[PDB]
Amino acid sequence: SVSKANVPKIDVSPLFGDDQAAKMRVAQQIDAASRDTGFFYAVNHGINVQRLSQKTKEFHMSITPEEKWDLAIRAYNKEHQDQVRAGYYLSIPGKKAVESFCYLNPNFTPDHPRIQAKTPTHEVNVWPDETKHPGFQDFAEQYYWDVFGLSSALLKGYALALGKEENFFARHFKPDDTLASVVLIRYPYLDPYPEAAIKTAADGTKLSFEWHEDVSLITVLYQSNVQNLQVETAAGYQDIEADDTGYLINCGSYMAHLTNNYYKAPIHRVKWVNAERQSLPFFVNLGYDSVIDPFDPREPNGKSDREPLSYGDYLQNGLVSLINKNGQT
Ligand SMILES: N[C@@H](CCCC(=O)N[C@@H](CS)C(=O)NCC(=O)O)C(=O)O
Ligand SMILES: [Fe+2]
Repeated sequence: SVSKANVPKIDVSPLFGDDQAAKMRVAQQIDAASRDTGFFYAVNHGINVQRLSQKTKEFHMSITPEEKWDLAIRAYNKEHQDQVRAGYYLSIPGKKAVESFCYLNPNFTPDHPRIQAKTPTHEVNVWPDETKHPGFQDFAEQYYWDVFGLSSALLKGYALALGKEENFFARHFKPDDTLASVVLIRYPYLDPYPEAAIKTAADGTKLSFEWHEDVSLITVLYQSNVQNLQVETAAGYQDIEADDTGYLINCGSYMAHLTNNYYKAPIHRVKWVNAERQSLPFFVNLGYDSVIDPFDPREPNGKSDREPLSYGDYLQNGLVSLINKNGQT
């Protein structure tokens, strides 16, 4: 009785090459998906996702409680005042099932100018001990650059789809400064599954995480093959089918702002499923000072009555609001 959502599979391959015509055909597909339910799967993206889930499972399953406190964000561990974003997000057995590990740009090192200035939302990543987790940091840092690569190609597709030159977004999405992050989220199988860890939607649907719009320009998501996501449409909440060979793509509210809502940030929520699974989002965030002037591809002159908003401001307020609305993850 819940209908299936329209989530097209788009071969994003041409976005890596120089066939400008082929790129326009991919852009049209992005345009259609963005104006409809606001989700699509990127296929032929070139990333080894099987290796990704394997390396990630090895980490989630071998990290100990000790290590988690030692890596924990400030919300779980008051000693770690600089860890607002990056580090470990603990489960609370009996109360909160989900747990995760977030890391930012590998280039945010101690000598980075934004780290030196202590600019909000910039942090140096924390990692487990190499001997307990051999290869993990290097795997994870490589993965950041692989998915960064996929996201630049996708940003060229969205730029072309909106009537712009292909670097419109991508020129603000740079290795030395992107606020992009990876979150390795573990959703556990639990028996018994704690009721306090299950939320209930107004329509009676059991959830693991409530309705929201994403805090990003776009979101580039790998998940396990366990159906869980629902997107709200004019026909109501519809199920997004799982596909663990592709990346699920959608826009965040930053894109909605820029396009004066021509590409909406789709409202979605995460159904409660009692299954051991992974949700591995890459939040495509720009630079702290990145400002794109808002426009409207539905108006003849392209003008919008929205004001410019720097990415850093959007991100910092956005992530705080998401915590307040939907709880500390
Ligand atoms: N710490 C991250 C941002 C994490 C944002 C977040 O909490 N996303 C929610 C909604 S997209 C989540 O993904 N909830 C669950 C789920 O399965 O999606 C980094 O600093 O940028
Ligand atoms: Fe989301």
